Amino acid sequence: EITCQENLPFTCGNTDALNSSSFSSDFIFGVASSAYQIEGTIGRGLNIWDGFTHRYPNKSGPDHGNGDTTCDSFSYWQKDIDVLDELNATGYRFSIAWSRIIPRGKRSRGVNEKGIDYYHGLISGLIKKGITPFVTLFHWDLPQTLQDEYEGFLDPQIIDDFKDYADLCFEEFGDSVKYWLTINQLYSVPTRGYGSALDAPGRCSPTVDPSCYAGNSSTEPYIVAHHQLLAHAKVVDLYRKNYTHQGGKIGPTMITRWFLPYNDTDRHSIAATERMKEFFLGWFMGPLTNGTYPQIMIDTVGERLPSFSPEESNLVKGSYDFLGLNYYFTQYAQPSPNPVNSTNHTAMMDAGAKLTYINASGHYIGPLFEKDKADSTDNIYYYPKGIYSVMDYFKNKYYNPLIYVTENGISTPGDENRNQSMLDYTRIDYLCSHLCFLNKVIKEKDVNVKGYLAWALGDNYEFNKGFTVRFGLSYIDWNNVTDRDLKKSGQWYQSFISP
Ligand SMILES: *[C@@H]1O[C@H](CO)[C@@H](O[C@@H]2O[C@H](CO)[C@@H](O[C@@H]3O[C@H](CO[C@H]4O[C@H](CO)[C@@H](O)[C@H](O)[C@@H]4O)[C@@H](O)[C@H](O[C@H]4O[C@H](CO)[C@@H](O)[C@H](O)[C@@H]4O)[C@@H]3O[C@@H]3OC[C@@H](O)[C@H](O)[C@H]3O)[C@H](O)[C@H]2NC(C)=O)[C@H](O[C@@H]2O[C@@H](C)[C@@H](O)[C@@H](O)[C@@H]2O)[C@H]1NC(C)=O
Ligand SMILES: *[C@@H]1O[C@H](CO)[C@@H](O[C@@H]2O[C@H](CO)[C@@H](O[C@@H]3O[C@H](CO)[C@@H](O)[C@H](O)[C@@H]3O[C@@H]3OC[C@@H](O)[C@H](O)[C@H]3O)[C@H](O)[C@H]2NC(C)=O)[C@H](O[C@@H]2O[C@@H](C)[C@@H](O)[C@@H](O)[C@@H]2O)[C@H]1NC(C)=O
Ligand SMILES: *[C@@H]1O[C@H](CO)[C@@H](O[C@@H]2O[C@H](CO)[C@@H](O)[C@H](O)[C@H]2NC(C)=O)[C@H](O)[C@H]1NC(C)=O
Ligand SMILES: *[C@@H]1O[C@H](CO)[C@@H](O[C@@H]2O[C@H](CO)[C@@H](O)[C@H](O)[C@H]2NC(C)=O)[C@H](O)[C@H]1NC(C)=O
Ligand SMILES: O=S(=O)(O)O/N=C(/Cc1ccccc1)S[C@@H]1C[C@H](CO)[C@@H](O)[C@H](O)[C@H]1O
Ligand SMILES: CC(=O)N[C@@H]1[C@@H](O)[C@H](O)[C@@H](CO)O[C@H]1O
Ligand SMILES: *[C@@H]1O[C@H](CO)[C@@H](O)[C@H](O)[C@H]1NC(C)=O
Ligand SMILES: *[C@@H]1O[C@H](CO)[C@@H](O)[C@H](O)[C@H]1NC(C)=O
Ligand SMILES: *[C@@H]1O[C@H](CO)[C@@H](O)[C@H](O)[C@H]1NC(C)=O
Ligand SMILES: *[C@@H]1O[C@H](CO)[C@@H](O)[C@H](O)[C@H]1NC(C)=O
Ligand SMILES: *[C@@H]1O[C@H](CO)[C@@H](O)[C@H](O)[C@H]1NC(C)=O
Ligand SMILES: [Zn+2]
Repeated sequence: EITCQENLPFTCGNTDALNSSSFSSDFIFGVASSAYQIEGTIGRGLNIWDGFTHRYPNKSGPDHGNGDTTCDSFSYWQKDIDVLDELNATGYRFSIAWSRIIPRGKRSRGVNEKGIDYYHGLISGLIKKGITPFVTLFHWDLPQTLQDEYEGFLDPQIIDDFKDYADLCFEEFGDSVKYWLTINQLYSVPTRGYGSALDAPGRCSPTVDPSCYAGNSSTEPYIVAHHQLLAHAKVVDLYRKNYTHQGGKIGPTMITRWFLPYNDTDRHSIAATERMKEFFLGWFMGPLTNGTYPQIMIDTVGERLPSFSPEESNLVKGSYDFLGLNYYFTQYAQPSPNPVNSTNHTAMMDAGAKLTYINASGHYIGPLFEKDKADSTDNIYYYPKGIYSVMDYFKNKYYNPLIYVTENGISTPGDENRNQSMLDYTRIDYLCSHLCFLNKVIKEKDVNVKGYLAWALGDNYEFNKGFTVRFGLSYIDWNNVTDRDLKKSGQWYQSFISP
């Protein structure tokens, strides 16, 4: 019988108690990263994250930091492989920058051979060290030209352009890459990029944020989500029909969260909690497992929710060999009004729920995850059991899928000096507490999880936060980004992997 801790202090950092041997022999352990966050603009075209961070510096981060140079993995990709080698990692998730291999967006306009070579070298180097690549085709960095031509994912033209880009990737790298991720965190771009405008492209309704250049927070998130599903499905169909000879697997990446009732004895809070599961997870998992959106969304969103044609529904349903599940935290849910007529209405309000990290009785869900200096009441707290609950939910609600945890990590303040940043015991606690519960859910619920990739191989540009927070298991000096030194967490993970 496995027992896991939910509150501080944690003792899972002791590799004698918890290590890789606790998992199945073939279980993959590694770290993850994304192109915009680690490469730099050198050698590639411009994408919407370059556009967004430059047009709206205040939105790029409190420090106005962006991905211009960041950790310079373009030049130091070998250093990334060295970190993985040091960790004895068996997996590494990275993304291909669409702007690096097809700077002009549309494949017919030509490809960047040097960009293709960049990834060939990285992939070859990973395989030579016994590291299995998990490659994300689209980690939000859409070529700026496509956003300017037809507003990217807001238009159906994105489907064919994304398909042509994915085809190039399968053609060029598919002989070595056997695990593909289509779109990173399906829920994110529609809501943050077209709803709240916290992320690129930065579209929203005029009254939601006057800085948005255009948009409609009430309708656009649904249009974008719909196109993401169609684009994703078209790519999976292409992969399974034209690249089955490569013997690989492909799937979408879902940002997952668990939800608990703000008040567990209040039917309204309980209902809000179930609505959240449908609006947050079901929005994409419904189409992916059934070819239709959840009924609660159909009823609530009405005319603003696009419909799938029979052909599209068939294309989207079952469009995955596995699911890349990102998990960070859990929230309490309570009812909230949905003012559809208000000029400031957003798609996110449709769930009819308010989210918090503190319940009705004043209980904080778990240890501190992220401290918000602007407002103490806006701090994020984590919940280790959430990963158990999410995995259990996916197995029982979504037809026992093959799962790879594609992201799981925690940040530490950017204000900390080198020594403080290196002594990241809070990261060891976060990672081990989640790994404990992951091992527990695999054994108790028989969830088909076959890999775990911790977020951020090293410190990089963090979307919306610039360099004010660090997520890496390896430290990076911004005055000399060459080195990738394992922090205490990286050293612990090394021991966890090879006890
Ligand atoms: C997994 O996918 C399944 C489909 O492959 C889902 O089942 C479908 O669920 C649909 C509801 O979402 C359901 O469609 C409704 O059918 C009503 C009856 O239509 C028949 O009878 C009519 C007699 O007058 C006739 O005119 C029709 O031609 C049909 O013969 C219909 O009245 C409904 O329309 C109203 O409600 C919808 C909102 O749901 C409005 O959009 C619409 O304007 C109207 O107000 C509705 O029809 C749909 O209307 C919209 C239109 O775009 C669609 O084409 C049209 O179908 C449908 O019958 C079933 N299909 C099957 C095979 O059962 C399943 O949903 C779950 O299970 C169903 C039974 C139901 O309980 C849902 O609430 C559940 O979510 C999906 N499962 C999951 C997990 O999501
Ligand atoms: C988690 O949710 C539950 C269920 O909603 C909360 O319990 C409910 O708390 C209500 C008070 O906010 C209770 O209603 C009140 O009852 C007294 C006594 O009769 C009455 O004088 C009040 O006017 C009020 O009555 C309601 O008024 C509005 C009407 O629409 C409604 O029909 C009336 O009932 C309610 O009885 C109670 N439900 C039950 C079954 O216990 C719960 O609130 C916490 O516990 C209750 C018992 C009370 O001590 C609250 O002060 C306390 O916050 C809530 N838990 C938390 C931590 O918020
Ligand atoms: C976002 O787009 C929606 C849909 O075009 C707008 O909602 C429409 O608003 C008009 C004017 O009040 C109504 O006549 C329609 O019935 C609404 N459509 C539906 C079914 O919601 C909404 O106003 C737009 N929001 C902004 C701020 O531009
Ligand atoms: C807020 O969360 C706390 C912690 O989960 C809940 O307290 C637990 O409630 C159960 C059921 O009554 C008790 O058996 C446990 O002993 C409590 N644990 C603790 C640490 O107190 C509390 O019920 C939640 N509040 C609401 C309204 O949902
Ligand atoms: O559900 S969302 O659409 O908000 O996306 N969820 C994310 C999870 C999350 C939210 C807030 C803080 C930390 C993590 S978005 C989150 C943004 C992080 C900062 O750039 C980034 O490091 C991480 O890879 C990414 O998943
Ligand atoms: C208050 C503040 O400092 N933030 C402003 C914001 O109000 C403004 O809409 C935006 C224009 O792009 O520029 C930001 O710097
Ligand atoms: C790994 O953890 C297990 C408990 O799950 C323990 O029995 C074993 O001794 C540990 N391995 C090492 C080498 O410490
Ligand atoms: C790396 O892991 C393999 C497989 O568990 C093990 O045999 C090997 O000794 C490890 N190498 C190091 C130096 O940790
Ligand atoms: C597979 O490739 C062929 C040759 O380019 C193409 O004709 C066919 O449409 C492709 N199948 C798809 C789009 O899945
Ligand atoms: C506009 O939206 C904001 C954010 O949800 C909300 O706080 C405010 O009350 C709304 N104003 C109106 C029109 O009620
Ligand atoms: C930058 O760091 C590298 C690796 O530690 C080192 O070799 C080089 O001398 C440093 N350059 C500077 C800033 O002096
Ligand atoms: Zn710049």
